[PDB]
Amino acid sequence: EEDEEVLYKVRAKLFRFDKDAKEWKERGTGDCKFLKNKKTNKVRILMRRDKTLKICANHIIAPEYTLKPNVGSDRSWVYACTADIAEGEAEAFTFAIRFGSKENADKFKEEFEKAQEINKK
Amino acid sequence: GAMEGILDFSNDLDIALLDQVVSTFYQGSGVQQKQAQEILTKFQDNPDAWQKADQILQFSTNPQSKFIALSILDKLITRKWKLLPNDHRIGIRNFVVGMIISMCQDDEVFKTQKNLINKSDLTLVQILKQEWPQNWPEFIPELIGSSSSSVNVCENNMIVLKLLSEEVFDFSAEQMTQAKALHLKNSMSKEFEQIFKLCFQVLEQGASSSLIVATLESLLRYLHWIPYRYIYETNILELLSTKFMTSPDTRAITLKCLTEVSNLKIPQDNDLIKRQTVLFFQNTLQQIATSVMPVTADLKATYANANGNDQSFLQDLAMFLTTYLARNRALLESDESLRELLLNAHQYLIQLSKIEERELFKTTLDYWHNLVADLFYEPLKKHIYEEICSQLRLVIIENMVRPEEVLVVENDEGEIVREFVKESDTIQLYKSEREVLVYLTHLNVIDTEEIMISKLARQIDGSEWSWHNINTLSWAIGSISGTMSEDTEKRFVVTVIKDLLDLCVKKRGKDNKAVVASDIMYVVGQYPRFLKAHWNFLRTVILKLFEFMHETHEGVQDMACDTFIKIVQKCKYHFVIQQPRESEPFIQTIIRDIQKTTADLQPQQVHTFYKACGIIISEERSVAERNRLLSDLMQLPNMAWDTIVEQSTANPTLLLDSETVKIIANIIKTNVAVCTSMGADFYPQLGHIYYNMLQLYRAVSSMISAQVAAEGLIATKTPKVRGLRTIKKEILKLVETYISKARNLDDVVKVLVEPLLNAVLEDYMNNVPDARDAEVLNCMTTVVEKVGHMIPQGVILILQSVFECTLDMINKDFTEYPEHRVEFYKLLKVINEKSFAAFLELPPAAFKLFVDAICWAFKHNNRDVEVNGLQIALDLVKNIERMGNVPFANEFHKNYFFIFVSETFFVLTDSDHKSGFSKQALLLMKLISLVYDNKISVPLYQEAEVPQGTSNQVYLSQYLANMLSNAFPHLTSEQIASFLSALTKQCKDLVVFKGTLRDFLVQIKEVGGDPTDYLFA
Amino acid sequence: QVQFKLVLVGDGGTGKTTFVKRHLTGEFEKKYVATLGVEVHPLVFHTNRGPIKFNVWDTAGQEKFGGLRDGYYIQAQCAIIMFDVTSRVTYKNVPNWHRDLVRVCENIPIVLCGNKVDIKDRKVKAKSIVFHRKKNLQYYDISAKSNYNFEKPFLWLARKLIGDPNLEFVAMPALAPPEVVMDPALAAQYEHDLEVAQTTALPDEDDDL
Ligand SMILES: *[C@H](CC(=O)O)[C@H](C)[C@@H](O)/C=C/C(=C\[C@H](C)C/C=C/C(C)=C/[C@@H](C)C(=O)[C@@H](C)[C@H](O)[C@@H](C)C/C(C)=C/C(=O)O)CC
Ligand SMILES: Nc1nc2c(ncn2[C@@H]2O[C@H](COP(=O)(O)OP(=O)(O)NP(=O)(O)O)[C@@H](O)[C@H]2O)c(=O)[nH]1
Ligand SMILES: [Cl-]
Ligand SMILES: [Cl-]
Ligand SMILES: [Cl-]
Ligand SMILES: [Cl-]
Ligand SMILES: [Mg+2]
Repeated sequence: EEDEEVLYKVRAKLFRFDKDAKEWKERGTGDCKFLKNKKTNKVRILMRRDKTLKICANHIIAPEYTLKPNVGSDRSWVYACTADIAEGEAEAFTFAIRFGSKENADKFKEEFEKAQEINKK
Repeated sequence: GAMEGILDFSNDLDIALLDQVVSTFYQGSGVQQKQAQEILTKFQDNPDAWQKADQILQFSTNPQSKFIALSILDKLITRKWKLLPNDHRIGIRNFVVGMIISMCQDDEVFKTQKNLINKSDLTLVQILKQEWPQNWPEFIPELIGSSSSSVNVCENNMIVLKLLSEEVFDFSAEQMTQAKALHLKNSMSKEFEQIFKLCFQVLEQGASSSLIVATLESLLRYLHWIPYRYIYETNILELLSTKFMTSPDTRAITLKCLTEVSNLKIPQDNDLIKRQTVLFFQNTLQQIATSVMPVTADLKATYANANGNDQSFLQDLAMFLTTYLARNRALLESDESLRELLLNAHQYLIQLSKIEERELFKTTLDYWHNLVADLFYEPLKKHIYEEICSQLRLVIIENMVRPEEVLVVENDEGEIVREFVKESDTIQLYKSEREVLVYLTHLNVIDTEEIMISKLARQIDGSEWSWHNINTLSWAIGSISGTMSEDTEKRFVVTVIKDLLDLCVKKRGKDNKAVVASDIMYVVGQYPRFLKAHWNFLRTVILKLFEFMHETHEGVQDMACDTFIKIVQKCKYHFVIQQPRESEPFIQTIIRDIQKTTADLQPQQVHTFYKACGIIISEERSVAERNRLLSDLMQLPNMAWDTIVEQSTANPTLLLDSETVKIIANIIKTNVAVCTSMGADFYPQLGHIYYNMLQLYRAVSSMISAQVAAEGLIATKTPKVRGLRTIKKEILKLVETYISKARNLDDVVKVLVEPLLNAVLEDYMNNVPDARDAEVLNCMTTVVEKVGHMIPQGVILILQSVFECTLDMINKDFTEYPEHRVEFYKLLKVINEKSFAAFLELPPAAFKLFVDAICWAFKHNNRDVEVNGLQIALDLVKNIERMGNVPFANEFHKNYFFIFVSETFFVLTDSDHKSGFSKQALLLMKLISLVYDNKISVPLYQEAEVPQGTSNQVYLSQYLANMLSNAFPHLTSEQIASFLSALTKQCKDLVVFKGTLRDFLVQIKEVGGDPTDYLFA
Repeated sequence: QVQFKLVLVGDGGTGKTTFVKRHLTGEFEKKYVATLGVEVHPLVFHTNRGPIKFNVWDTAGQEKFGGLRDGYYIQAQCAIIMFDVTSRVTYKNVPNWHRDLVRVCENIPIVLCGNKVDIKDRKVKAKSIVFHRKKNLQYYDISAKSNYNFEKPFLWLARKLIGDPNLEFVAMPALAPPEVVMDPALAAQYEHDLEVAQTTALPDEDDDL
């Protein structure tokens, strides 16, 4: 993360959908950062768990992604990610990310979409 | 697969295969490891697997295989030993003894297979518990004799003896009957003279050895129970406190032994014995000082370095010094020649108290509490410790943990922010630290003030300035409130506040300002006596807190709200009166500007603010004036409410706005907050909103139902429906809160109850399970608790509406609808207490469900439910007994007496409800005593089942013997008869009755329990 | 590599498996499914002294599901003893677990953990928890649910095992993630998968995060 600019940082709880069960499972709580690589100009989400500092999200903010609401929340987004490497080899997930307030959630979407435009350049 | 071969007992056991399965489990990974685990458990659990143990021990090349063989034998010995033919018992004893001898006589095996030899030793001890001394009388003499033939065997014998002592004295209470425990304790006691002789000889003849260490480990266990003469009438104390403190390998265990020596029961008025107690302490401290470290050593640094066993040693030293001194420091306080020893031991404790290790600090702090609490009372003692206490003041003042009130903390990036969560695990630590510092302040108020005031001078002039240093000092200053006289305190507090304000002027930037603000808020909130005597100051503090309610720093803002209510809780009188030179009581000033003051607060903070105002208003005892203040306080929520009631009555659709739902919730929450502090005084405000609030409850209930109908059960998860249910929950909370505090119960019944029941009961009954609020049950519990005796028909209505439908939600498993489960049994409990007649009015089928529900509660492992179930059962039995010889009571006993007896026995004996033992025993004793005292007026048996004249006593014994015979078929008839005879005889003596139950619970876990155990007395 | 066998013991229902799962995946399992014998999971932490791997043997606390019992402890290099601060019997049993453990593992670092401190009605008072003192166990209040002190048992054990009192957890290096597109053929099933995810409510919507 030495070669990266922090465009945005927000406290968040990340979930992944377990389709075999039929439930959301927490993956981590901590600072979710949008990081722009200064050499390549590509923007990624990188999120680490509090205390252990383990990566729970590491993926490019792909222009193809779309943030959708969850039925139970006015302060969360759900989206399909096709290449997250937090746990090792690239893997597809359906993520949900929840924030401390609706205001933070709405700011995340705005920043997410700005980052998508950067990645289109 | 191939590994499963060992499970086929129709073929010879392939020991090589077993060793492979075992190796795969312990040393493998993933799927293969998991499969091997499953196979080994199945192998171990085969009731014939013990028959393979000998073969495994002889032919296996895997020590873990042999360990598992021994575990199989352990299970057999502990549960089925007396089921075996006698030759199998002899054979097993012989090959266990022989394996132990064989492994001890081979030096390489003795060195490298400690785990296996220890397991073998424990397995031997299990056999001793069954066989010794009655069928193994020479075990101890032969062990003692064998000790001289081999140093390995001697060492191993010390391990066997340690384990035997543990199993007999330390761990027998749960595992043996009272009678068997006494037998084994008496047996060990009778042969201990010869055991000690061996131990002492070994200790005399060696200095530092694995044999010496094992011997000392055994001694540690003996010290739990042996007579003090073995320690004081031999030379053993000299050896422990000199020789064995010098070598580090024996030092650790010797120190632990000396700690337990300090706990021996010892004659109180024997000068010789006192001299010996002083001498071993003197010797031990001399050895520490010469062989380990001098009194000046930096133990904080040593501990932090964490070399070898230093942390454990310093822990054990703290335990030794605190244990000994708490009991014996008086022995060292009067003789001038012992003063240096006394003060040196305490100086080591001072050094230990500087170590950074919270759990060790709690241990030393407990000691300091013991000391300072004694010095506070005992004439002529505090002067002895004046230098120790002065050092301790510095230690505590420098290591004060953050109080729960201080809501700011430094993050990893060096910024001062609001805490993420409460530091719950330092609550007790802070209280303990405060306790000690308060005593220390009392012991020398001049020293304490001088230390604090000079430390503050060093913060101001910058020499010692740091957040850490100003914080710990400020926390210390706040923590000693109450120690000084009002007059002395007045001067102290003035000096402190002037200096904190000076410090603030000098320190710039939001981080610095947040730290110093937090410290000033903490201190001022801790000195309400000062605030009460200084109105201009108090007024100015409050105005400053209002300024902080507009802080962008959320930690300072939140702390200002908490500090406001903390001050108001203690100083409220001064806000309600008109102070000299003020134009109005300050409560008027607060209320008039409440919109501006609270504009930047979050809703819950606004509610706290209103709650504080309520505290002040309840100081006004003139009713007209108090009601006027309440009306003034509630002006803004009432005006918002009035406009919403106008709109919502016009349009049920306008309530569908999420913004409006949030507004309503916050209005009701504001009412809850004020009602919480005003209680009975809140009634006029409740009356203003009551009828429209219940109409709103109905309207919101209709919206919730419509949404579930249109969208499915998933609607209950949506923000909109959760918001609507919040309105219902807060309305219920408001009514519960008021009724819980109401003083006019006639008005509660005549005005509040009928409309409440009308609004909430049918709605609860007629919603689907997932839309029912457990808060309804909670509200009804309080209604019944406070006015149940006045509303018999209302209580019947409550049961009709909530009983069967709630029971059906919670009677399919123990986990679904956890809040309903808990509130349901609280409700049944209070109805059974306050309005039992409601249960008498139930149709018989519903009364049967009530009994079913009670027994269902028994079977919960959740304590909130289980405890209430057992209490309802006991209360119900009492309620029935109070009715006397009447048809309802007679029918109750005929229908349900044996149901309660059998269900109580079931949870007593299933090993899954151990938490409820005491209350289960109480219930069973009540039931048995009903028959013992002939309080049941009709036969419990149907006629022709037994001869016509047969007593309920005879029938109860017959019923119970048959029940136990069928439920526990491995018990003998005499075990059952003897148990029941004792239990029934003991049904007026709870402690003895419980002992008999515990003995039964032991015997059911094994075969061949002695029926004479139930004669224990 | 640098890997240590850790055995986790304590009464049934105390939160042993939930605690491990939290560390393994980040999740909080609300259901109580009793462990059968033992479950073994590797668990890696990144430290300033390099990675440390714990092979966590999460044992069954229910007597009826105990399996090999003390057989699981053989060659353990460290341990956690768990109880539940809302259940007094679980603290009463701590000396029994400790006894069985140290008979097999005579000189290992052991942390005692009082779990479920998130629950309002605490029953084992802080002042009562003193068993660890004479046995030289570290002690922490923890909650697997709130994550209160959740990292502390592993940090302390790592420090003891590596022999470095200043060891700290450090941020694992974060490799640049790949650029990928969804393949068109899958897009139809992704629509279905996302609909199910969107219409399954997130748990604990009243929590701060
Ligand atoms: C930073 C200030 C800065 O930047 O300069 C800090 C964090 C402040 O913002 C916070 C201050 C707080 C409380 C103050 C203590 C409130 C001040 C009260 C005050 C000055 C009252 C006056 C009326 C006095 O009474 C003065 C004259 C008197 O000297 C006081 C200080 C001592 C008394 C009462 C002496 C006596 O004999 O009675 C945050 C809560
Ligand atoms: N409130 C709360 N619940 C917890 C916490 N930790 C675990 N639980 C809950 O406690 C229950 C039992 O947890 P589990 O991990 O299965 O316990 P265990 O000690 O592994 N049981 P066993 O020894 O039978 O395998 C689960 O319902 C789980 O959600 C906690 O910190 N707080
Ligand atoms: Cl072994
Ligand atoms: Cl003697
Ligand atoms: Cl007052
Ligand atoms: Cl018999
Ligand atoms: Mg488990």
